[PDB]
Amino acid sequence: EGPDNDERFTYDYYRLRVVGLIVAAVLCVIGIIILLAGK
Amino acid sequence: FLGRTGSSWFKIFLFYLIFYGCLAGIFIGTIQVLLLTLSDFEPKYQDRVAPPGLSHAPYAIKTEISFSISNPKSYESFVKSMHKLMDLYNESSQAGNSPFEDCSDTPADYIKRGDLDDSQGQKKACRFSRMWLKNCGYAEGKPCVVAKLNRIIGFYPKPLKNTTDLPEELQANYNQYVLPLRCAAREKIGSIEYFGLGGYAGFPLQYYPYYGKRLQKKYLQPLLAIQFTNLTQNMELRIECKVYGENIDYSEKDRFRGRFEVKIEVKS
Amino acid sequence: LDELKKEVSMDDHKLSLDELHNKYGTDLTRGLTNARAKEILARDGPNSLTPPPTTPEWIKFCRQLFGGFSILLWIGAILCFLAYGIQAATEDEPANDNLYLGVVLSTVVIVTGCFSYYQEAKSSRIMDSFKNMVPQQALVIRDGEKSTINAEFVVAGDLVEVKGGDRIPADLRIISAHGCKVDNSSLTGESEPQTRSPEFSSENPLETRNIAFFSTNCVEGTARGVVVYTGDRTVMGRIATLASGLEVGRTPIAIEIEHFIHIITGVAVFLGVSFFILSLILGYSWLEAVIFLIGIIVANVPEGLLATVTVCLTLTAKRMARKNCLVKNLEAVETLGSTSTICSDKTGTLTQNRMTVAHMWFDNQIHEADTTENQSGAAFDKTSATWSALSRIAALCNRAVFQAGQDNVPILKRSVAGDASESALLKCIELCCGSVQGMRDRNPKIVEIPFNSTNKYQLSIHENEKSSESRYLLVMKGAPERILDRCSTILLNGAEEPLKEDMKEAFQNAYLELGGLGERVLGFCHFALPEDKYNEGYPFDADEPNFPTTDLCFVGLMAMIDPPRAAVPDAVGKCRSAGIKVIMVTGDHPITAKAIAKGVGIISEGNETIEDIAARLNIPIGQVNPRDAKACVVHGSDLKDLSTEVLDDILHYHTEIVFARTSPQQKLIIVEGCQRQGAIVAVTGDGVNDSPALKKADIGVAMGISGSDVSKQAADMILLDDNFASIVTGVEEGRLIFDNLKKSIAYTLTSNIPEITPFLVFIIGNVPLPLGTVTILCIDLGTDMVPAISLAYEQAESDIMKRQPRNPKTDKLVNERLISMAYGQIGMIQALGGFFSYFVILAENGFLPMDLIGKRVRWDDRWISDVEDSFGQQWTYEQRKIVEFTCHTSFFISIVVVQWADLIICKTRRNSIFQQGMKNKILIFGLFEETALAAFLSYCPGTDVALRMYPLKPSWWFCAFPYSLIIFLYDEMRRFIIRRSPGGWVEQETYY
Ligand SMILES: *[C@@H]1O[C@H](CO)[C@@H](O[C@@H]2O[C@H](CO)[C@@H](O)[C@H](O)[C@H]2NC(C)=O)[C@H](O)[C@H]1NC(C)=O
Ligand SMILES: CC(C)CCC[C@@H](C)[C@H]1CC[C@H]2[C@@H]3CC=C4C[C@@H](O)CC[C@]4(C)[C@H]3CC[C@]12C
Ligand SMILES: *[C@@H]1O[C@H](CO)[C@@H](O)[C@H](O)[C@H]1NC(C)=O
Ligand SMILES: [K+]
Ligand SMILES: [K+]
Ligand SMILES: [K+]
Ligand SMILES: [Mg+2]
Repeated sequence: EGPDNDERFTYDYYRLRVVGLIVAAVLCVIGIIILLAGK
Repeated sequence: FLGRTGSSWFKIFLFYLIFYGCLAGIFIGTIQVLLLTLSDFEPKYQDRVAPPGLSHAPYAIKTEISFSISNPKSYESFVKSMHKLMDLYNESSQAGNSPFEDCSDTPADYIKRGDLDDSQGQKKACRFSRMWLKNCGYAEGKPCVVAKLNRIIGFYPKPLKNTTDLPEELQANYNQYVLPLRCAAREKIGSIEYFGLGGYAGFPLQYYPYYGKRLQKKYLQPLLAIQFTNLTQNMELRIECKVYGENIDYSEKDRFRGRFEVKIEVKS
Repeated sequence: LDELKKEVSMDDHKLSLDELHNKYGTDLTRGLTNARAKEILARDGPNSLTPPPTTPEWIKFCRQLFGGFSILLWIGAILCFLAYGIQAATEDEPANDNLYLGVVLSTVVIVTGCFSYYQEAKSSRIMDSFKNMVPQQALVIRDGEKSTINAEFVVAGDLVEVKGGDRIPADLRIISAHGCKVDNSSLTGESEPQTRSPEFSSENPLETRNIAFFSTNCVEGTARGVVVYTGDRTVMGRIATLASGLEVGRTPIAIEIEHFIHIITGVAVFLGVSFFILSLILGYSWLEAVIFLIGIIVANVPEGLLATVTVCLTLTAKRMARKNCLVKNLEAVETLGSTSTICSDKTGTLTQNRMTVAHMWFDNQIHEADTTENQSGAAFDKTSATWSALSRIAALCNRAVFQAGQDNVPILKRSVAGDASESALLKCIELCCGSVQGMRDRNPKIVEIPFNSTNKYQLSIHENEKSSESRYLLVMKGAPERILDRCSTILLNGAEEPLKEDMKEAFQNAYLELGGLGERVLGFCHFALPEDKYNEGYPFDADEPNFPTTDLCFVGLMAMIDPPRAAVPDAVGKCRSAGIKVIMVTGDHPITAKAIAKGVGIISEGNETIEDIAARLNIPIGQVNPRDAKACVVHGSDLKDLSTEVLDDILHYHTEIVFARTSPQQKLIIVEGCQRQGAIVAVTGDGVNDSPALKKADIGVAMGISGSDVSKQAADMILLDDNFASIVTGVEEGRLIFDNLKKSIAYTLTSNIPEITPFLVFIIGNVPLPLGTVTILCIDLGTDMVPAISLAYEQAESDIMKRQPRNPKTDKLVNERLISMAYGQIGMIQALGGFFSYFVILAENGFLPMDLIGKRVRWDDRWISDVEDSFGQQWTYEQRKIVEFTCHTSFFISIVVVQWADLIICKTRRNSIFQQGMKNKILIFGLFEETALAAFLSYCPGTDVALRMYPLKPSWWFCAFPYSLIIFLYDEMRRFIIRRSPGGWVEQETYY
């Protein structure tokens, strides 16, 4: 917007962290699954 | 030789020459495409400069400016940087209707020169006289520090509204058009005196938004001179200058995020 | 020091009984005086063995703390505290950087110390096992009276008494004996009881009957003797000292480790000081000049590599534990793969160590029995009525019996009370005719004449199990020729017939052939006594010939031997196909040694000794060109008078070598001889007479079930199931781990470049620091760990058992070809991918690449809280630093992303991934966990403080992707060239 362009200097680092941690966890689980296919 | 024969030494050179040549050519290619995705007028991200920093002229050894009044070369270090900044706000530097403009001698509202486009020439910036900085060689005794708000493209600094209570409760509250700066230390052993545009202790909103170096060269940002004619002597005084606003915030880590950290000591 | 002990012993068995007493101031009848014995005790010292001085574990741990990488990491750790000290004095720095980094680095050294300490293990209790062979007490005659004393109180000169069941307390001169037999397997590896008597019977004291040795035991009878040697001075006490004293030495794998440590340490100190001066010339304060150096150290040293090696070794040892192959020393996991020569004991190693029936001669025909443990062969005969007649004599004319409670275990494995030949016959009949006890119940024995020294035969009279007869049957066995002189008829295919010169000659032929096979041959015959001349109550006199022992019916011959283990012949061939030379080294007699050599394939068909040529051509052995003989059989008595140079010529000039009747020191000498030629040697054995050889071997392998305690103490590896096929597996595993270590090392080293280059450009370019010191440790200690380990699970790219053993002088674990690829090619591509992401982060935040050159001065200036970017904006100190640390984070993640491809390319040295596939599940696990770790390190809240890791935007992750892919393609194209032309260019330059 014009004088109300506050969103330009903002970033949702909170969501990014939530998503990043979700991904890291799921990649960790997936890895266990493939490894445990025989121990 | 060490490893191989001459014939082998050559072949290993012909390889790494072509190899590293290709790699350099590829690296450069990826740099090209990166640049191709970027604007010339505005950076892709601005969230890391977001809350504006407040910086001053006196080059602090460690957020400190200690010196002796009864000594000449005791403050000549801080006068070097003080001069460096103010030397830019000369009237001879601001000549003709291009690219400067005479703006309200009193704090006014924002000025939009269109978009971040080259569809116009150099966006015309507001003039600023160093003569608006009353009282301030500089203060040989009791320094005359000069404040400054860090430039951010498209940033509209918004002052606080007088809805509720305020630190400098309602005094000279130019609510609509001034970004205030109140310095503090309890520990009240000083004498705060502020100088600026229109005589106000703030930044005139008519100097915003900044259109960037590419669209606004020679642009001048507003200054706020602060003088501490303290009646005390020979002690470290931790003075913090704070700016207030809707778009202004602070951090425990970044001690320059919209504020000062000055340790004055007139050890004379 | 031990050169004296490598020699054959000298003795006094030639002296008379009386003469021997003069030498030791002793009485043959009364024994020593209580006072004289105590005097000699203080004189000579105790009858005991003293363990050699060991190196304390303290010094062993700390010796690892100073090996190249640890030295450089120490210099870094101290240089951290140096810069910290210089700070704490000058400008009060409230930070924790140099202090904490110095603590972290010192911990890295200590923990890395534990890993190398675990790898360099030496579990040795040789002398302890020997000490277990000295009895607690001994029986001596002192002042004309026998008393039990502490065996340590035994001295040279006293009169000692031994009987069946006790250990020989010391080396004795036999002066009196009654039916005494002894088990000399300690000195020979052969357990067949040896008679002991006062009479001297051989010039060689290790063969004479009038000497009994410490480390052996009396098996039966009784004997008295004069002590000639005590403690360390006994024959086997010296073997003990020799074995326990032998210097261990460095393994092939250990030597390889130290070698690349020198290389990497070399480049580290080179670039280290090369850029330390390069910085001072550029006008960098010593305050900074050291900070850069610390970074250089951390970049160059692969912090997690030595521990990777250890884990890869451990994991390989775990797989072998699961095939009944125990590894006592982690490094011995690889030595077997580098082995070019095997020196093998015969008895209990190549062989089962059990007299077993091998052939039978009946019906004018040679039949072969199955000698294998698990009986993997086939039948020979069941139909012939002759067989049942021979079978009956083998069961009936036999006094051997199975021990109680064995019905659970297989026939051939069960313990038997009796001599070896009777046990063999027992197990033979029990196997192919069912319960022998049944046959001995159906035919009650009424009278017998046990095998006599003079008779040379054993006879028995039984009540025929037949109801229509119920009469008296006579059976006998003995020396084949003696049995022949007592026969008139031969049971041919059922019916008897006169013994004509024809069948008599066929007997001699059969007899000579079986004997030629190194087999012990016995004759078997029976006689159905006439009914009218022998009533149902007729008494037979065993003392005086009350019955005919002539004109009997010859039934057949039976031959026997201690046979090879089932898997041994095939394992020997497999070792030989892998280009490993196999030598036999045995305490056993030459005829037996040679026969098993041919049986297992040590001596291949057609190959001759000089003696074979001479007999075939009917010419003198001196007339034979010895170069015409590729095979040789060396008796220990001849070995004794040969110099080592002459032993070296034997080793060089023969492909098929048999060392027979060797002493324990002689086995050591043969091993050393092989090593002297530059060969990596394995020893396989099971006896205490293998202990010195096992110790000296680059790798000693002991048998687990049949092995003596001493042998298993001296070994690096134990075959817990006695499965000789495990050697073949071991060499295969050893070769595979050697290749996979290269892959894992290249992988680990490759990521050093993207950690070095940022520090260099930081100096030469004056740009903001692209990657931090902490960030490097997050790679080498964090992300790269599981991937690097996973390479240990790689399958072979080709048939590794088809290639020759590596040349330990030329074929190195880390060579110039590895460095060229890891440092010069792939690591260089990784460095760029790192830098790219760095320029991306900065440029998207407003600092375009062009304006970055020569900005570090203002960038690092803590007092400039207004640096101008390319777009004209102003940044505080902490603001720009957040972007900088975000650059460290994405550079870090870029390494991870480019290591994805590197992990896949390091999978194979030659083959394509499209050929080898992706069947390594640990590797895939590594990829997922590596990426999980990196994401966690970036996105987990608080990690921005502890590690300076900042959250990355999604687009950031993909910066290095095009570089990751170029790596995959590049290496795939390169290896395509290797395969397409075995010539050499790409091969001799980059083939690890
Ligand atoms: C900007 O203004 C300052 C004001 O102090 C100028 O400083 C002058 O320097 C000259 C020569 O050194 C002196 O003779 C004068 O006394 C100074 N003041 C004035 C008001 O003229 C400085 O030169 C100016 N800089 C530029 C680039 O124009
Ligand atoms: C950051 C940049 C400027 C550094 C570049 C370093 C280059 C020149 C280095 C890195 C790895 C190096 C190579 C590594 C391996 C070999 C094989 C050896 O048998 C001869 C030297 C040779 C061929 C080296 C020559 C120089 C080399 C190519
Ligand atoms: C500042 O200077 C003015 C003259 O320009 C003078 O009148 C005044 O006293 C000064 N102020 C202080 C606080 O010293
Ligand atoms: K490293
Ligand atoms: K050994
Ligand atoms: K590394
Ligand atoms: Mg043996």
